[PDB]
Parts: sequence; C-alpha cells; structure tokens
Amino acid sequence: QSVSRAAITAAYRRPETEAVSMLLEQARLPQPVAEQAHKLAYQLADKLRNQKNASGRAGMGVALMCLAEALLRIPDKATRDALIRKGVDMAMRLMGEQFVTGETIAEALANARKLEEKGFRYSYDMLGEAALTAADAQAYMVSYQQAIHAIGKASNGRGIYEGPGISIKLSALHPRYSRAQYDRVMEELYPRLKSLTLLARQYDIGINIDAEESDRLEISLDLLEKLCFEPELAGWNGIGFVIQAYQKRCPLVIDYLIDLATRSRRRLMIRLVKGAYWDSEIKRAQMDGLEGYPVYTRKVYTDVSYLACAKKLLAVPNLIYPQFATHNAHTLAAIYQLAGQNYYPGQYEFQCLHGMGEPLYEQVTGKVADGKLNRPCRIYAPVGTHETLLAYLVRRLLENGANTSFVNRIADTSLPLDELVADPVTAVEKLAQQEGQTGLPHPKIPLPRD
Ligand SMILES: Cc1cc2nc3c(=O)[nH]c(=O)nc-3n(C[C@H](O)[C@H](O)[C@H](O)COP(=O)(O)OP(=O)(O)OC[C@H]3O[C@@H](n4cnc5c(N)ncnc54)[C@H](O)[C@@H]3O)c2cc1C
Repeated sequence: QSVSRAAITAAYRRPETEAVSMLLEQARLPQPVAEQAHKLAYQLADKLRNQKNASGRAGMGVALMCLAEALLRIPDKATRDALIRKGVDMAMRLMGEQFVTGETIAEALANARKLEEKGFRYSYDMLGEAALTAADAQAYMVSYQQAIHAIGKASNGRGIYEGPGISIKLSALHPRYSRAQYDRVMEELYPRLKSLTLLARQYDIGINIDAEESDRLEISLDLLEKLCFEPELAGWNGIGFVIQAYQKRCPLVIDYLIDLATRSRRRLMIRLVKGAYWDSEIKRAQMDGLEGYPVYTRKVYTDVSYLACAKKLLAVPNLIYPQFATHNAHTLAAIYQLAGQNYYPGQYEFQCLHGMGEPLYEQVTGKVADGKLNRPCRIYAPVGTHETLLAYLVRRLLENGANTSFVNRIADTSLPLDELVADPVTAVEKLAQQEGQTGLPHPKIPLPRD
C-alpha cells in the first residue's frame, strides 16, 4: 504494498540528516507550550532528586563528622562541652529482583491492589523470549494462556482502560523467530497470536504486542494487519501494539496504523516507546555493512522523534489510544502539555517499568488535592523465575547504566536541573549551529561502510 507500507520500507535506513531535519518542525513545542513544559519538567525532576533533601544536604570532612557523631552520643551536654558462570547467575538475580513484580502470575496479581487503588494500572509481562525450539514456544504459549485466565478473572469486567492487560513477545511464540520466513510465521505464529487475542477479548483485557528487534518490524505489521480483520474481534478495541521512536520508520508506521484503525474500524492501543535494543541494533547494523542504521545514533534525535510521534498520535483520538511509556520528566511534561486542555481518562495514559518509574509517577497518578497531576499510569510488570530473567535484566542494565539516560543523569548531582530537562528540539538546533548541519550522526558512530 500500500501507499503507507511502501513509505515505511523507503524510510528503513534513511540518512540521519534527512530524518532528523524532517522531524524537527513536527516535534517543536510552540513557544508557550515549551515554557509550561520546561516548568513542569523542572518541578518533577526537582522533587525526584531531592525527595529526602539529597541536594539540600549537598548544600552542606568525613573524619570530622565521625567525631561530631561520637560527641553527640555523649548523653549530657556538660560532659560533651567540657571534653564465572555462578557469579553471573547470582549477580543477575540480585540486580534483577527490583525489576520483577513476582515469580508467578497469581503472586503478581495478588499484589495488584496497592497501586491500583491509587489509580495505577498494570500490564503483565510473562518473562521469556527468543524461543529456540518448538517445545520452548509451546511452553511460552501455555504460560501466556494461563496468565490471561488469571489476569482476566482479576480484571473482573473492569475493561481495557481501567483494568489490567497483558504484554506478549512474538519471539516467544515461534521457534527461531529472528530468522523465520513469512510463510512459516503465518502458518504457525499467527494462529497462536489470534488464539491469545480471542481469549483476552473474552475477558475484555488489553493485549499488547511488544516491539523487539528492528528486522522483525515488517513481519509484526503483517501479523497485526491480519489480526485486526478477524470477525471475532470486530468492534473490540483491546488490541495493542508498541512502536519504537528510535527507529527512522516510526512516523511512517504511525501513518500505517492510522489507516489500519480506519479500515479495520477500531481504536488501536498504541504504546509509544523510545526503545530497548539500541546497543544491539548498532552492533547488528555495523556487522551487516548496509547503507546505514535503522535507528538514530544520537539520543537527542530519539527524543525529537518521540515528541513528533506523540503529536501525530494525539491528533487522532478516534483511531488511537496512545500509551506514553517513559521515565523522563521532560518527555512526560511535554506530553502532558501537548495533549492540550480538557483531559479525559480515555484520551491517553502514561506507562512505566516496574522498579523504575515509581518516584516520578507518584507525582503524576493521583488526586490534584494531594499535589498530583491526576493522569493514569500503567506499570509494565515482569513475571517469572530466575530462568526467564536474563535478557530483560541486561536491557535494564544498559538503560540504567548509560550516561545519556535520564534515570542516570538525574542521579548526577553535578549536572544542573535545567540541562537535564532541556528541550530536545533546541538541543538539536544547537548542535546544528555548532557542527554546520542538522542531524549529523554521532561522531563516534560512523556509517557501517566506514
Ligand atoms: C511500559 C514500557 C514498555 C516498554 N516496552 C518496550 C517494547 O516493547 N520494546 C522496546 O524496544 N522498548 C520498550 N520500552 C522502552 C525501553 O525499555 C526503555 O524503557 C525506554 O526506551 C527508556 O526511554 P525513557 O524516555 O524512559 O528514557 P530516556 O533516558 O529519555 O531515553 C532513553 C533511550 O534513548 C534511546 N537511546 C539511547 N542512546 C541513544 C543514542 N545514542 N541514539 C539514539 N537513541 C538512543 C534508547 O531508546 C534508550 O532507551 C518500554 C518502556 C516502558 C516504560
């Protein structure tokens, strides 16, 4: 292929100067919106850093304190004045626990209530991906079936917005998905996706297809296309799909999705993310030796792409329920403002990962009289034992450990608040004036052919 599909194909690896130049005006916050976004972002990030006065205590060497402490333990003021494989497995489960909501779906669900009463929602992720065998994919299938039964019974008619949903990885459902051919995916994967989706619809819970590696985008769109035209799914708006703003294709995938929601007569649930596989995408493209990268190479370009994509999503509320997944205070503030006045619950939600967004979103989800923004947030809740945790944990380490990540820069007491929440468009134009051209690739990431 259609007009919208062909345009996705042709954007696959377009030069960054071109891709970034085209996004800029789509991403620019109008003057007054930009300033309310800055102020809100500043406030959120200020509260985050300085929850337990962490920066005001910088406002106030160590051996002296130990002596002042021992002196303060003198009870009477007068007296005082007068005076390899195992290490890896272990470190994985130790660092990883903070990102896991429970080992079983029942355990995760039984803990649902605490944050659900505060206005939080949930999307449960049965950990495990990249099925290597036919038996592996069968077992993931039954784990997903089981989870939908338990989630749906706990949802108990609350429906797709207020009630819990499930997130699935297509790589879990087909052996060797990474190299699978179109014909085998449709024969084998598609009937399992269709079956899980029919089940979710019986319980009226959301079912989201997670986005994985970029060379799987095209087959996931073929699967989505077919799925949206199932008679048993007519009139039901529970299908969800993730799109990754670090991809050059993202804006064009949105044109496609908008046309699909129209033709298939539904409102799609669309989770907009930046993306979780950047380091691997860069390595992969450098080994393939093709004309360029399917993702941006500077983090600020991804931020620009996200804002442009968020605007496009918010413009079509009859066709799309946008789910804005982020832990970045500026991104959140910019969305809040871009969504305009006269919020209604079913306009959009925020999303965050378990063990990562709680402090940001404790300022967001809840009553205005308690100082909150009163916007719903859906927590993505990984569920599994130690044997399913590895790949997810490594992605979290890369996310938390990168110096370009907001969750890393916020902990840096030396980087000032204004720089942390600086506007990405303005950042890009600043690079452009310094370097001579808009959207130049990262200086340390040359094209694969160089
Ligand atoms: C609820 C939820 C669900 C998610 N589901 C998925 C999913 O299905 N598939 C998926 O891929 N991701 C998914 N993610 C996103 C991913 O796991 C990270 O959480 C997310 O990208 C972090 O973005 P941020 O705005 O929180 O952080 P920010 O710190 O503002 O931006 C972080 C990031 O920018 C990108 N980046 C980093 N360096 C560069 C660079 N040099 N050049 C270009 N881009 C760069 C990467 O996307 C990286 O995560 C999900 C996130 C959430 C909250």
